[PDB]
Amino acid sequence: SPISPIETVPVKLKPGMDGPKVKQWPLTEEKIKALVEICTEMEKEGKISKIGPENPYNTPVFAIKKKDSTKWRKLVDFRELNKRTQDFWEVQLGIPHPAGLKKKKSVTVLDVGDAYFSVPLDEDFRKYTAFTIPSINNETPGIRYQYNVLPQGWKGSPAIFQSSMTKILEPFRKQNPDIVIYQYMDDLYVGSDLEIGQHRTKIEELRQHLLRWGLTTPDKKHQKEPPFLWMGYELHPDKWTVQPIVLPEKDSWTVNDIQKLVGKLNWASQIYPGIKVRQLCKLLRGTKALTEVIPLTEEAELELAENREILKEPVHGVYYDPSKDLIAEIQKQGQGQWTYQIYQEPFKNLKTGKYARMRGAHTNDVKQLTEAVQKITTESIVIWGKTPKFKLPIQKETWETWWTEYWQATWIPEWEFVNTPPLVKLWYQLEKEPIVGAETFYVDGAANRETKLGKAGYVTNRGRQKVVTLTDTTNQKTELQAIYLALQDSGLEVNIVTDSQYALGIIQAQPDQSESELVNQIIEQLIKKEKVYLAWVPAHKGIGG
Amino acid sequence: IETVPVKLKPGMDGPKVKQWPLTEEKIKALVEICTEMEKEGKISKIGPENPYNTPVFAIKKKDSTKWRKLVDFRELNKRTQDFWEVQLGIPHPAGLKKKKSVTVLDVGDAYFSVPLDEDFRKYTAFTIPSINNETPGIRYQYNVLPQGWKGSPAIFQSSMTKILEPFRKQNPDIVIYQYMDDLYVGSDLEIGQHRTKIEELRQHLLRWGLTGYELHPDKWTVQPIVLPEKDSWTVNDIQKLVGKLNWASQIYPGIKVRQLCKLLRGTKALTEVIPLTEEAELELAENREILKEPVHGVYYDPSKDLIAEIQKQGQGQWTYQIYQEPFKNLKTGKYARHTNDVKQLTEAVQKITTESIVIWGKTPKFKLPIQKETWETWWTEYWQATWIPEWEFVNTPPLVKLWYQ
Ligand SMILES: Cc1ccc2c(c1)CCCN2C(=O)SCC(=O)Nc1ccc(S(N)(=O)=O)cc1Cl
Repeated sequence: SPISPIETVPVKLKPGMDGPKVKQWPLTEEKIKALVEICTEMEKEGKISKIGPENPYNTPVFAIKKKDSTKWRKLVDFRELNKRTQDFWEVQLGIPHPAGLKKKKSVTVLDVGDAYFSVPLDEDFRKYTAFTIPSINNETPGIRYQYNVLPQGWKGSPAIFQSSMTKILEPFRKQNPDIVIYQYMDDLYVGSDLEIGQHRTKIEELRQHLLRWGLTTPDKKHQKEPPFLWMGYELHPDKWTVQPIVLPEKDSWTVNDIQKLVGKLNWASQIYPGIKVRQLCKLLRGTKALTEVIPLTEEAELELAENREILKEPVHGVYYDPSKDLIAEIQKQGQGQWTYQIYQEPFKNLKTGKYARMRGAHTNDVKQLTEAVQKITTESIVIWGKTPKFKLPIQKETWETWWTEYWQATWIPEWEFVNTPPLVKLWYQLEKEPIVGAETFYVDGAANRETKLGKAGYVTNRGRQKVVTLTDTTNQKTELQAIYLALQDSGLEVNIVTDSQYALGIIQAQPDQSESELVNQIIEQLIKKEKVYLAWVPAHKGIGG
Repeated sequence: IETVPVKLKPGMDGPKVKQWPLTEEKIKALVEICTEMEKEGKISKIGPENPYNTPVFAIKKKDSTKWRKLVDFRELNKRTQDFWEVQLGIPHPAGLKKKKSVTVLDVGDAYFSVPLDEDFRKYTAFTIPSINNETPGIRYQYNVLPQGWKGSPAIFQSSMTKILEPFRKQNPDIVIYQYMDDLYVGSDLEIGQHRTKIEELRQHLLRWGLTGYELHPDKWTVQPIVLPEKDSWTVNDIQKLVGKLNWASQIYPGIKVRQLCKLLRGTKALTEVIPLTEEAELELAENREILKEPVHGVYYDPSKDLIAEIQKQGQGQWTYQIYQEPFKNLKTGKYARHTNDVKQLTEAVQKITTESIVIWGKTPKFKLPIQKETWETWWTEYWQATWIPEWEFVNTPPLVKLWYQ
C-alpha cells in the first residue's frame, strides 16, 4: 500500500524534554524471529529504516501471536515517547447524531487499509521513533530501526492522519459541493442525491482522487451495504435507529447485570419514547460488590416490564430536513423525570430523550421544566444549528407568574401550551401582605453545637406557646422545625415570622418536592393552608418577637 | 515592521478553551469573515500541531446589521497579564470620570496592520465549529495583533501616541483614554462642540486607517438606599424597616436602630398600626441623612479585582453594587428595562462594565443571578461590546434583594 506524496506535519517533543531512551528487554528466539520477519517486510516498504547506534534513541518492541490465530504481531510501546511528545489538537471533538444528518438519495462507505502507514512522519522526528530488535540472548548489537510513516499507538498519529485526510479531500470537495464526505477514524461515508449512476462514477472519481495520493480503498462489490452499523446505530436509507438491544431474561440480577441493563436502556431511550429507568437505579445506590445479586423491587419489576413493552418490536428515527421546522414537546413522567420528543412533522421523531437529574436540594416542577428546556435547547443547537419551537405542559400564566417574581433571571425561547397531564403548576402562593385577623406566630429554633440538642418552638400573639426538644440536630434543622410547628397549630390562615434567612429562602422558592423529609411536610402543610404570609427579621438584635 | 517579542507568563502556557456550539447563522457569518481575513493575510489556517484554542462568537453591535467577529481572549489575557499590564501598562486618568461628555470610539482596526510576534501566533488559535460535528472545524491563527487580546493595545500604544499627539496638543483639555479596542474621549464642551471635536478627531484617525456611544459621567451619582417615608407604620413596616436598617450599618458607619427598635417588643399582631415616637424619628432621619452620603472609609485599591453583584427586582428593573470587599461598596445603582430577563441582564452587564472602565480603567468580575447554561446559550444574542468581562453564577440571598429594593 502506497505512502502519500503529501506535505508533512512538523512535530516536536515537550519543552526542556528529550526523546526516549528505554532499554530493550531480552526476548525469546521466536519473538525475535517474527520481528526480524515483520521488519524486513515493513522496511521493504520504506515504512521503516535501518539506523546506527550513533542515533542515541530507543523505545522497546514486543511481539505477540493473536487470539487463537497462527500469525505474529509487532507491538511498540510508545508510552515514554508519547509522554514526551507535544500535545496536539484534539481529534474529532463531537460526533454527528444520526438525528441531524440530512437525508440523501444514495450513500456508500469507503474505508482505508494502512491508515497510518500511508502517511509520512516529520523527518526530524523519526529519530526519536528509534527501536531495536535484540540479538539472540544477550550477545551482539540488536538491529536498529526507525519510522518513516506514522507509528501505531504514538500520540500524534490520529491527529496528523485526520489532518492529512482533510488536506487531501479539500479539493475534491471544492469541485463537488453537492457531495458530502464524513471522515471517521479511517472510514469514509460519502453521499449525494444524484442517481445511482454518476454516484458510483463520482465514487470512482473519488477512489482515484485518493489514489493520486497514496490512499487505496475498496471498489464496488467490496464496500458494505445499508444498514451501516456505526457508533451504536443502525443507519438505513430512510430511517435510523439504535442497534439491536437484547435485554436478557434471568432469575437473578447482579449489580453488574443491572448496570449493563441501565446502560442499554439509556442508550435506547434516544429514540424509544417512554423508556424508564429510575426504579432500576434506586437498586444501585449505597452499593456492595459487582457480583452481588440484587432482589428486584416490585416497582423495579414493573419498570423492567414496561420497558420490554416499549422495546418489543422496533422504532426508527427520521433524518433531518433543513427546510422545515423543529418542534420539541416535553412531558412530566414522574418524580423529577422528564421526557421529550423532537420532530418536524407531527409524530415522525427525529429523536426522543429524557431528563432527570436533580438540580438543587429543593426544587419545583416549573424550575425543572425550564432546565429541560435549556438542556434540550443546547443539545439542539449542537445537532441542528438551531433551537426548536417548544410545546410544554404549562399555562402561559403559570409560567408568567413564576418568572415574574423569581429572584433569578430566566428565559424560554418560543413555546405554546399543550394540554397533556400532569400539567405543571405552582402548588401554593405565599402572601404579599400580612394577614389581618389571623394568628402571628413568632417562631425560633436553636441548637447547641456541642450537645447537638435543640429547642424548637414558637410564641403566637393570642399568647399561645410551644417548645420542643430535638436530640440530634443543627440550627438549620431546628428552624425548619419551628416553622413546621407554627404551621401545624394554626389551621387555614397564619402569619409566621422567622429570623431564619435559611428557611425563608427555601420557602420563598416555592419548593414542591425536596430531598429533605422535614421540608416535604412543611410542604404538605403549605398546600393545606389557605393563606400563609412569612416574614424575616434579624435576631440577637432582639425584637418584638 | 520588525515585531516586538512577546512572552507568556513563566511556567504556564497557552489556552485550550473549548469552543461553544454556535448556531448556523453565526457559523456562516464567521466563515465569511474568516475567508476575507485570510485573503487579507490577517490569519492563517493551521495544522494539528497547534493544540491551543480560544472560543469565538459573532455579534452585531448597537444599530448595526453587519455580523462581526468576537474572539474571547479571557483565558489568554490572564496568561500574558505580566506583559500587557505591569510591563507595558497604560496609565489611568482620574479625570475621565469628571468630564461632562464622554464619546467612546471603536478602534479595533488599528491593530490589524501590526504583525504578531512570529513565535506567539500559535497562542491565538481558534476554531469555527460545524453543525452536528459533521466536519472538523476550520482552525486558524492570527498573524497580526488580534482584537480583544490585551496585548494588542499595549504593543500598539506608542503608535497610538504619535497618532494622537497633534490633536492632543491642540485641545489640551480633552482627555483621551484607551482601553482595549476603544478610545474614550471626554470633553467639557457644549455637546455640539464636543461632537465637532469628535468628528475632528475621527479625521486624524482616519488618516492611519482608523474609523458613537455618548455618555455623560459627571451626572452619575448616588442612589441613596431609600427608607420608606409615610404616616402610619404597621409592625410589619417597622419590622421590614429595622431589617433594612440592620443591613445598612456594616457598610454605613454611624447607622442607628435600637431607638427605632423598642417600638418593637412583645408578640403584637403584624398588621397592627402603631404610634411613633419622634426621636426614633431622628434615627430614621439621620440615617436617611447618612444614607445618601458616600460610605466614609471606602477606597479603590488598584491592586485588587473589582466585583459587581446584580440583583433582580421585577418590573424590568435591577440593582447592582461594585466593590472590592464584601459590603464596602465603591458604587451602587440601578438599571431599568420586547425585553426578557436575559436580554436585560446582558444590557445591564455592559452598562456597568463600561461605567466601570471609565471610573477605574478595569472591568469587574460579575456575580450573575442566572443559570450558567442559560447565560451561556443566550448572552451573545444581545452582547454588543468588543470586550468580555469575567463572570460567575450565584443565587441572590433572599434579603440582599430587598435591602436594596
Ligand atoms: C457515519 C455517517 C453515516 C451517514 C452519513 C454520514 C456519516 C455523513 C454523510 C451523510 N450520511 C448519511 O448516511 S445520511 C443519508 C441518508 O439519509 N441515508 C441514506 C440514504 C441513501 C442510502 S443508499 N440509497 O442506500 O445509498 C443509504 C443511506 Cl444510509
